Amino acid sequence: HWGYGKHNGPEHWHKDFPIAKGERQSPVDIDTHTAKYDPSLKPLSVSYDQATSLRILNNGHAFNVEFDDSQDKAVLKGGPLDGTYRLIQFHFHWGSLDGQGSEHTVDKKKYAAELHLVHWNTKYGDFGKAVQQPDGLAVLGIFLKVGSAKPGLQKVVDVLDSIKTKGKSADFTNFDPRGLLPESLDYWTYPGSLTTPPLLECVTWIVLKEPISVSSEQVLKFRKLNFNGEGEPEELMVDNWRPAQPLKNRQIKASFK
Ligand SMILES: O=C(O)Sc1ccc(O)cc1O
Ligand SMILES: Oc1ccc(S)c(O)c1
Ligand SMILES: [Zn+2]
Repeated sequence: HWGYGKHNGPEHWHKDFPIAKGERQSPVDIDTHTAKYDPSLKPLSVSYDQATSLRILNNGHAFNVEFDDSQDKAVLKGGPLDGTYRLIQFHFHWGSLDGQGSEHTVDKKKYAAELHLVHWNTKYGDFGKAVQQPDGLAVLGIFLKVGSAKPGLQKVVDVLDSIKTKGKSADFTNFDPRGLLPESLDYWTYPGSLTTPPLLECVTWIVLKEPISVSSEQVLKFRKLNFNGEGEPEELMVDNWRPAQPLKNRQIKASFK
């Protein structure tokens, strides 16, 4: 099946997922000089005070932190969105080296990693229905650069030891995702897709302008995870990012001038 190596990586995905060559694929490079400032855009509203985290999982292509999404506890509203989007999970993409790892780029600049906070439009009742709709998902993308440590990230990095291989999970309660946000919520937004198979074109991307800083030791622990299951040859979980895709007939909009 699919992954990120030479024989099953992104340049091969289109044979099983033909939408990979679709018209609204992600990620993309954000050219900051051709993005359109849009005064019509509202500030984002992040209400994460009642988030209920459940579990952290190694799924063979990243680690996911999963939330209880049976009620409007942790929601995203405003910005370019219509309606209420519930948080269901977050994950990261990262590199083998600090000079690469993000999926979106900014004027061709790569960051060391990218955080994806995945939300689905409550109007469609569950996540499974939402991914079949052009306005079904809203994904907050946040860049990570290497510098000072991020206190709110350390609880995540401390548990990675326990989910090193594919299929492992651990209880992960009382984690507050507010500690992963930058100070400013200025953003770029464009319509796009999941960046992993099945690559569905159901995502409103909201990419924050301001990165968060993490220390080298924090992202080093990310790179110790494994793509393989226990009892298999070890393949380190690194470079789980898809390269930038042709923007084609879209305009990236900015919430700031
Ligand atoms: O995060 C996931 O992807 S796992 C999950 C599945 C369904 C659900 O309603 C809530 C979840 O957190
Ligand atoms: O549900 C999702 C899985 C992976 C990725 S990159 C998403 O953006 C959503
Ligand atoms: Zn992602």
